[PDB]
Amino acid sequence: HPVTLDDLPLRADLRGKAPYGAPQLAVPVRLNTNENPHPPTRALVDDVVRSVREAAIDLHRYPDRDAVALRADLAGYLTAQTGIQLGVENIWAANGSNEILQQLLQAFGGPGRSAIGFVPSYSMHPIISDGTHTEWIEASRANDFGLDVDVAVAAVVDRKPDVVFIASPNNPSGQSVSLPDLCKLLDVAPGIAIVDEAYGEFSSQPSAVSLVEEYPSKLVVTRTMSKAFAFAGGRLGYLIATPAVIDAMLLVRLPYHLSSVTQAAARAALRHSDDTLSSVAALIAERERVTTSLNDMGFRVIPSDANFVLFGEFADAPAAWRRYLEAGILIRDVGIPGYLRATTGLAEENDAFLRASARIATDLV
Amino acid sequence: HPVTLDDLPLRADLRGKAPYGAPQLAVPVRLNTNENPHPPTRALVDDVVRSVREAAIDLHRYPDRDAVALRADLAGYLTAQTGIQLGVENIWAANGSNEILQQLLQAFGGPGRSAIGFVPSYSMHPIISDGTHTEWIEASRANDFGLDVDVAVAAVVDRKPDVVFIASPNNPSGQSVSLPDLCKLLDVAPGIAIVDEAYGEFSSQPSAVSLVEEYPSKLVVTRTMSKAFAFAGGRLGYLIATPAVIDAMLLVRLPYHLSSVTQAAARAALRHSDDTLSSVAALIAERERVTTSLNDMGFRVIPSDANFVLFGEFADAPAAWRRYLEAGILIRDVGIPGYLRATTGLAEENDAFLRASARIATDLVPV
Repeated sequence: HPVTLDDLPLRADLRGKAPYGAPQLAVPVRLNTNENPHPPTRALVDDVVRSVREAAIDLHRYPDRDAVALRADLAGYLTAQTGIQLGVENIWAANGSNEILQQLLQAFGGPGRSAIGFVPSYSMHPIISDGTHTEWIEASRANDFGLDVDVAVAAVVDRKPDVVFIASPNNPSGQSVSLPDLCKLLDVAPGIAIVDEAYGEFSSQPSAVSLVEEYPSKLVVTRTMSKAFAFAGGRLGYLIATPAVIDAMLLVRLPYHLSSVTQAAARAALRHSDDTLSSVAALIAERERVTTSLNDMGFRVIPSDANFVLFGEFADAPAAWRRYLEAGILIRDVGIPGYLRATTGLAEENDAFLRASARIATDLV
Repeated sequence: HPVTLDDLPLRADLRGKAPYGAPQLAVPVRLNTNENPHPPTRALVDDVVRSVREAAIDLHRYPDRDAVALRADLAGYLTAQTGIQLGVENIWAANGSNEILQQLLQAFGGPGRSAIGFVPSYSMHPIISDGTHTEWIEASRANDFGLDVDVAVAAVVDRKPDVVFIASPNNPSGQSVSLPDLCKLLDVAPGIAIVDEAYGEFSSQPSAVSLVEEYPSKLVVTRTMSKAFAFAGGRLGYLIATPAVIDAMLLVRLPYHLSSVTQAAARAALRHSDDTLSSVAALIAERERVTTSLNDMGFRVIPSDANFVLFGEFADAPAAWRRYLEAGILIRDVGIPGYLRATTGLAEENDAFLRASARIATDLVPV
């Protein structure tokens, strides 16, 4: 009596689904991922293998427990990428985005404290299990899956919370939240407000760090290397804020810190940020291309500020997904009636995606 | 900068008695955090560098979809480790411990479902992006800070949760859950039990993967390379269950999630398992020495199964933590009233901890 899916307490949502198991995807094109195609320069790779090679043995027991150089390096890069003059005393680093979110919640959240988060429809919000009372309002516009800034503010003045969560740009549509609008919230926020600029590097739009100096006792901006720095970024997490906040972090320092090698890898990655910015510049342009291109083909495309685009108005989206698959393109069914999510990629890939889009569009009534 | 800590709405809770500038924790011996202190090998390093170098430039194209290479290796590594026969069809890997816990939750939890976990669990209440409502419960024997199985089964029947997390070896104490005890719990699970054996490579008590093929529709156990592998393992998590659940993972996974670079790096480190195992053996060796040595000095030590020892019993834990630091020894106050967690380190570091223990000993609760 060997055991199968029917015996497992699966989520109902997933019953009857044939698992597309085996490596059943010769698919030249994968645009369902969440990071970055652009391969790494032989130059950047040599830096990594040098750097890592050097630290691995000798500095194994001697990591910079305070991630100073890395933090300065990040600060460096940020000041370039955003234009806001940043320094080591504004940056704080951790293993992942979850860790830095964890640290913040120990400084400003926890038992007795309360937070509220805003999520457009179909988003996936973090689950916070330390004593902090969190509530998640879904407040999108029945329109574009963007954040209904109006209810958001009203929700803040009413719930008067210790911490506020926003994503910008956010899932699922890749909408940014306009600076004016941030301010509107920051104005009514009584405590901390954390803005997740996970995708910030792809946004054609002033970064939220530009408002730090204006709201330094309130705003903290999260961010991550996982998106822009495929190679060597170690899926790292950092924050930008007033030097004082950084200080707050140092006093709730986690039971783990950043590997000596881990740190070096990340630094090497930053050392070649010129490319992994000019190639991000490459992406945005392409993303915009796919965008206009798709509309011209008759698709409804949700105008995005991320490494991806939400599109369609397909009657049977999951079938469309199968169709893309059967045509060599791997995009993402993200469980939204009528829409699929296609990551932006290399021009040669995007073209293929667009082509497949036409085949498919044509083959429908 | 006109703005300082008094302006920020910190929780009053920690407002005072802080900070603790890291220059004050600049101490020569730091048995404070939970990673392997044994550096990697050049043999290992040069090989992982090469594996990576190669996978980075050309092979960036076609990363193994189902990481079948990697899963094969992992299973090979684990059967050998545990004696229970294991194949690629029982294994599923992913970028970290969050990602496995995430997929597991996408499959068996999510919106509308519940999960319940335990204290003692980790020092950290994990944050994950699932939509699966989790609740943690007091279930530690005051006896020795392990897990109060009877409190736990009592909760798992009352709360009837979809998923049950179980740390084993669990944290503060570092003690595993007796295979019989897991059973008592698995009998009472409605849905799934995940058993987290991150620290398992250090446990003398046998692995829970013994119960998979005897509780196939209930049990999933997870591990990691982050504790045992000095290096290339870094963050990377796998799990072990009846093939049926691996099939389920295939269903919920973001198709090409495990890069050929991260895959190549891990595969290498698995090729040097003998190196890293011999050094895990060293750690256990050392942990035992410390443990007996502490007992001899009259410390109550909680018999550990991980890579640290929780030990007491001080008249005042934070006060003695401070004593240790003064002697140049940094260990962790896990917040327990009489005890302290001291990570097991290199021999020299361990000696220094003991020498310090010797003086500070004049400091435990009498009789």
